[PDB]
Amino acid sequence: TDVVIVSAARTAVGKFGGSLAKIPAPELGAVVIKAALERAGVKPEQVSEVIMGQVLTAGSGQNPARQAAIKAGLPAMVPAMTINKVCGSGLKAVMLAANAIMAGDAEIVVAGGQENMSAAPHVLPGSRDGFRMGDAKLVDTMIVDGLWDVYNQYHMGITAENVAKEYGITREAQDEFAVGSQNKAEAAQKAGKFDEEIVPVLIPQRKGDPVAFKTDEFVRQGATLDSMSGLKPAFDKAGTVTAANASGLNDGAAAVVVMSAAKAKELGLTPLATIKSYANAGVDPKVMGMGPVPASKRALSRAEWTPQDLDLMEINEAFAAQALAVHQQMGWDTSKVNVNGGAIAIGHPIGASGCRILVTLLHEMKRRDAKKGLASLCIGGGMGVALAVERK
Amino acid sequence: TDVVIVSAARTAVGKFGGSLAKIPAPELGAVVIKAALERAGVKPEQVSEVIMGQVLTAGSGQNPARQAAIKAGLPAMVPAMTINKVCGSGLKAVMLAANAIMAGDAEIVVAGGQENMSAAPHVLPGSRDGFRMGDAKLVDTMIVDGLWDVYNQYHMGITAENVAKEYGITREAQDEFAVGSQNKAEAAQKAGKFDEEIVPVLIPQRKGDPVAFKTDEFVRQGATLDSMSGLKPAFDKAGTVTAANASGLNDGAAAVVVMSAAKAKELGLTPLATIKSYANAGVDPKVMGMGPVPASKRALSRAEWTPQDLDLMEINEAFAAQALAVHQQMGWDTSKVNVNGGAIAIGHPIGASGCRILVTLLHEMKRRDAKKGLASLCIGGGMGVALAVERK
Amino acid sequence: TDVVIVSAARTAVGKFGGSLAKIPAPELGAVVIKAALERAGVKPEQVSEVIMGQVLTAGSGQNPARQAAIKAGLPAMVPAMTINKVCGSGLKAVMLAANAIMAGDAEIVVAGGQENMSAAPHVLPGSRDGFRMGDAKLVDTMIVDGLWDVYNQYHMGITAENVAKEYGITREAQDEFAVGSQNKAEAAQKAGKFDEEIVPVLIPQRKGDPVAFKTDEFVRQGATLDSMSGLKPAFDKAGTVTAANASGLNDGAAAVVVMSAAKAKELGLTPLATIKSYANAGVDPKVMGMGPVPASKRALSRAEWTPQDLDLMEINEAFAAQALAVHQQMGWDTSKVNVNGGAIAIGHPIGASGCRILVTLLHEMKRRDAKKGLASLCIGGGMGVALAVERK
Amino acid sequence: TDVVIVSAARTAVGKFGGSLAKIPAPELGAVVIKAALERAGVKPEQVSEVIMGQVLTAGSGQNPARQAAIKAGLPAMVPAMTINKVCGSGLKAVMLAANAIMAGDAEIVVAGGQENMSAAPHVLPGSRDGFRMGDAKLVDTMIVDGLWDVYNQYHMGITAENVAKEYGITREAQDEFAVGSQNKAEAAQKAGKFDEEIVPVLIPQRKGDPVAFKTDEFVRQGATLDSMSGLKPAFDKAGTVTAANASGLNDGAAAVVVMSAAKAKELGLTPLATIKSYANAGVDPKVMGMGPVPASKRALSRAEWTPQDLDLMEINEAFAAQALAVHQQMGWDTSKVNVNGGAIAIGHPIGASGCRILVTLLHEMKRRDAKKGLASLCIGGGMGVALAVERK
Repeated sequence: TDVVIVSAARTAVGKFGGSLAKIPAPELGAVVIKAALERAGVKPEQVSEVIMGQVLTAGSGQNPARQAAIKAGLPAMVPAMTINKVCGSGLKAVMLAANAIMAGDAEIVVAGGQENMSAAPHVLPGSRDGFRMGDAKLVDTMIVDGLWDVYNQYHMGITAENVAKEYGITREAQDEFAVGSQNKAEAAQKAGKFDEEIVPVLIPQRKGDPVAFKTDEFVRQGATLDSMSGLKPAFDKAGTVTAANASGLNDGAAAVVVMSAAKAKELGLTPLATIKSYANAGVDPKVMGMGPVPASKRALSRAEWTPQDLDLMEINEAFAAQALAVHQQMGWDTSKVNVNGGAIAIGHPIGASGCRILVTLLHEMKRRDAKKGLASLCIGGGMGVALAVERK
Repeated sequence: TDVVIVSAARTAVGKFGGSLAKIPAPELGAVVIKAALERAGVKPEQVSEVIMGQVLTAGSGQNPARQAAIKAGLPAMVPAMTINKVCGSGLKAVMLAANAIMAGDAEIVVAGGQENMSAAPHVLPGSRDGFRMGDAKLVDTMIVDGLWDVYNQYHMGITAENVAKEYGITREAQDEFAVGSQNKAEAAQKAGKFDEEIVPVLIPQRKGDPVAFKTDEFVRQGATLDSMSGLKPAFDKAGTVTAANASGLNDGAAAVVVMSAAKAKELGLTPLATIKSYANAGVDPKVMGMGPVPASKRALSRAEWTPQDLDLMEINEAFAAQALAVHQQMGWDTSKVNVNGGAIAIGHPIGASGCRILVTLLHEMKRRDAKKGLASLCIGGGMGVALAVERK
Repeated sequence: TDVVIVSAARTAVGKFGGSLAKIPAPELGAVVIKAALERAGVKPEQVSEVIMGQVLTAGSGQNPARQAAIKAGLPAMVPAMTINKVCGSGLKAVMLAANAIMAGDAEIVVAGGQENMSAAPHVLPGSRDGFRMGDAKLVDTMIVDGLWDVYNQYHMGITAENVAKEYGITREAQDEFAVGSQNKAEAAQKAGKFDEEIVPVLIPQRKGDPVAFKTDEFVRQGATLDSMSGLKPAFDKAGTVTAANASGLNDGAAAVVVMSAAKAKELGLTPLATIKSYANAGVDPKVMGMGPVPASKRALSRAEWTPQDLDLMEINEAFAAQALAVHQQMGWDTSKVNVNGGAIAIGHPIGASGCRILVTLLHEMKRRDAKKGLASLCIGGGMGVALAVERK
Repeated sequence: TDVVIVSAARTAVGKFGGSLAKIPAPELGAVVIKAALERAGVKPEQVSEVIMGQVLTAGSGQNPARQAAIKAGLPAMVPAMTINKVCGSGLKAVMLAANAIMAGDAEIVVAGGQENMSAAPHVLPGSRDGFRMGDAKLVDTMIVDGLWDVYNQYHMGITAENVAKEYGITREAQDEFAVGSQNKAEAAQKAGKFDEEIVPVLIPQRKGDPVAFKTDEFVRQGATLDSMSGLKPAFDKAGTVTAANASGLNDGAAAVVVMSAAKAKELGLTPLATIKSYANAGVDPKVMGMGPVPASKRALSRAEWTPQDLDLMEINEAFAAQALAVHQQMGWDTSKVNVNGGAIAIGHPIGASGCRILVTLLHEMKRRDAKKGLASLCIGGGMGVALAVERK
């Protein structure tokens, strides 16, 4: 069974504390689910299943993905499920949709991710037992559930330093990479390249009608090497990783509609692309930033493609240090990677990024008529995911 | 190709604040992952993927499934994913495993769930922005994320009252049903029926050795109707649901090892059962308790079986009110259902239950040489999942 | 013994979350203690005791008055004590200083108060027992310790509505009074009338050297009746008290140096004034705002003065509703009251306000050579304090 | 004019988390304020003022002394003020009362202290501004506000180790002192020596009438040297201070009624004693335990008494280490000091201890017909207070 992607939509990515800060992750998920379905020409009642990635769910309520589906106007008859494979979540959702379609378990699946990093709360562990004596800890759920390695008990930013050391990725190289990402996202924005893929979110106002938010507000305009080389290291005073060469903390959602090629044909729909292959992989948690290498190799092996066969790629930029090490290990043409900027510039709403880069990939493939594409992400805890698509 | 279950294991279920209260959920998952693989005779490095359900993840750290996999002895190369379909999680994990094998995405998958309801913490919504003037609320994550309907803003116990009203399930029938569950679990404990299934959890002590926890401590021996019929309703003063005719808040884990029948043959393993079919379904959130009906009907339809074909069933008993309405609607022989007792007696660790009842089902099927089996549960937010198994 | 006041100093009053918000209260106290002594020409070593009012002390550390004394450069041999009589605290400090000198217990006392309302934290009641299930409350210490009536369980602003209703103080009359207060404080600032009394506080900046904070930043310039009539009622939706006709929440400190007439004469110091009399009183908590009526009458009876003998008064403006009711009951000449503006315009750092208005009264008495003055304040929980001063 | 003490009452001292744990400090204060008035034969209406010490007031509500007075049945016309001189507070309250009376500001004053250490909550500093990113600390108010030196940032415990070093107070001398305090308290308990002074507190019961709490429950009966001499140092691993040779964390309240001798004669009342003198003193915070030395010397000089004139003394036992250093420097007869034991055994409710030891002193003086007595305590932050009393 061939699986196709018939539509793709994303929100603009919000700055930390920015335009999307007050909009719960399921509400952002609902925007994209509703829009993806309208773009596909698929009625909500024809949907078999919704699968949404969301990593930060403390106090979010029962099954965020169901909440998104119901807010999108899908009937109660359509079941949904929430998944968490850290940054891989939103791409893993598409893989699960594909597995389900191939197995005959589902016909039409909406798959993506949703995240509001702004709104994540603090948690009080042991609050049931009480605190008999001395000071106690209110823990940042964004950090502990999203950005902290369990096995080594340090920040993701330290894994990035481990990678920069292991693979010889200098500060200067990372900064040059980050300026490239800002510069590409700025040119893409100015050329109108995100216009089609972005679906507006209506932001309620104190007085008057709500206002659409529809622009990637985290992108820096006129970014230069100098504005970066002055910064100090964020995670280790002898380190290379700064706020400027790492992605941000952000808010957003993305979704695609997936179905069998036969279902699309039955419905008269023209696919955007066919799912060619996908894979996951695991690596040591200390170097999680390298997960895309074994995952992309496996996805490419399953597709029967070489890295040279690829026309375009979206490799998520959690840290310039790992993105460079990935490109070094893969050996592919870096001029075809993240051609409209990456997460350093656009932002990184963790559970949504996997699907956000796929949505960006698909829209650029059509614009330049590229045929073979790949999306891949690293994953905290030492994993990678990758997914290959082909256009006729 | 078809998908087989080669082994199955569960912890005993703990009471709220009871023997497992200090063992974090991924540690409980590690116990059953490790035991399932040992029982199957499968080496850690041969596993393709781990899928664990866990609903309450506030401050649990990055990707609880991965945490469980690593704690179990699985090498870094084995990727893992956490899912949340509320009570359906544990069984949906097995279904996702099956889709993956049938799609050729994975060969050997460990699937199940884990939950520690005792250790679920409070969180502080809005802590990020601050509380400029006025009091602030700590919210209980166990209630909000585990037991509270989003759409209707009430407890799961009110959905159970809605179902009792709609289907005419009386207080006396609920109590009689609850007593039956207790008395069956009692008989099973006395007869050693859980001895094979259960994997001990070693509980550290102030001093001395660790103590092995290996009995379902929630079970009430000597239960009688007179012990139940005087209780006051728990959720609505004019209602029918009590703490004696509903399950509890509980801790535990369960897992199975799933692979293709071809892979099992290559490895010389004899499966416990073949996965015959499975299905999800959505219903109104108000009557979420009824999810097993259209899920089990769809699973049966896919198996080409009638309800009368079944030899044994496990249907989760979140509330006697819903379990009884399910049996009323399915028409099946209730002397074949939950023969060793159900959740009312054993307990209900929410993310684990789905796989726990599967473990119990498989082990009893072997003892009775039952050929056709079905497990199903209801899901907060208005869903069901059902999975059918067949033994030669 | 005659007790004389030899010097007097205060900070500018900061806005809520404003220029002082990050300067803890004992550091604000240390500024005014140090400066009062310098203005008096009294060395730190000669001080017998420091008495500082501070109301909100949650997590402030041991004995905030001692912390002020030490940060001001006083030697460890100078003992100190903190007190709390809500808004009366900073004036009550002076009264206790006077009692001590009269009794022979002390020779030189620095008295006043200090308060940082911006920095008051939230508290977690019952944090040692834990919260077995459901929501728990983080309580605002500023509201509960500073602004909430214990006996009636409602805000101080409700006591102000009670007073407005009992004495027939209209919204329009409160708004006219508020305009008066803003306009007098504005005139006084433009005329340099606070120049002598205010001591600078140095505020650290992200760039460059500290900048002196030295102006009453809460004062609304150009206020008219129209700027008041647009606010809505702040505490009772059907009431008359708004943010604009009530004092604000503020930060600041004030202190005076007190000693016997003989001691001043021996030291060659010319006093600012002699303490004539003082008094406290108690009223029903429901109408605490009327506290200054029985306190002022008692202080006047002990002075052998009538209200018409006064040349100048400072009657703290907690709420226009109560300040008007007090003027109505005393029948004194309102043109002689708060001639440089009141707390509605300048702000109300609760534990410092009593000494703040005293410092303001003294400097204005000196400027126009008024001979008889009175300071009085109402106190949460149903009290008043008053203190009379006489200049040669 | 001279000032007399006409009555004295205390609660029994509660152990941490024991009998008084649920009774808020002002309810404890109310018990002793009411009883001290009934003992004195003074009508509540005739009281000029209430002064209560209370150190831990986070979330206690507006002006805990006023709350005590109101719960004691005193009318709204009687004003009240709360003070904080750490452990000095309850005796300093009596000193302020004496100052008031001598200055003619008051006629009749109820003075003492109240503390519930058990119920002291955790605070969340910075809660108003929020926690943009990162973990936040819940601070224990009992430690920070009660037990931690501000200047040196360490426990009162370390100040005791400083004292032991400076004055050569060994671990063996500390433990002997502690066993002596325990044994004397036990003897006094058995002999009925606290029966008159103690007022019962009614503890509400889950069913039935309340149960009186009337005994000093922290006192260890059958205490022996072997029970202390194997304990590990509590604060410094090369130190001498243990949990057995320091006081505990305790709950209770104490109050006396103070008036002029003239007022007492007019009312026909026989005083317990005359206040002979009092004094405060400041020392370096590092050795705050030595406070009673300069304070008791100054009080004795003001009385024109020598240490050898004293018939009985109560010197608060915060730590054996400082109590022994005080005895060494004063030169007095230790057989006349804490004759019924001290705080090591009875306990140390910080804000109430100062008046607690005074109440104890006065009752024992009457039984022995002692003529000259002194009460003194050390104060965190480097202070001492002392008060001398004489009987005809």
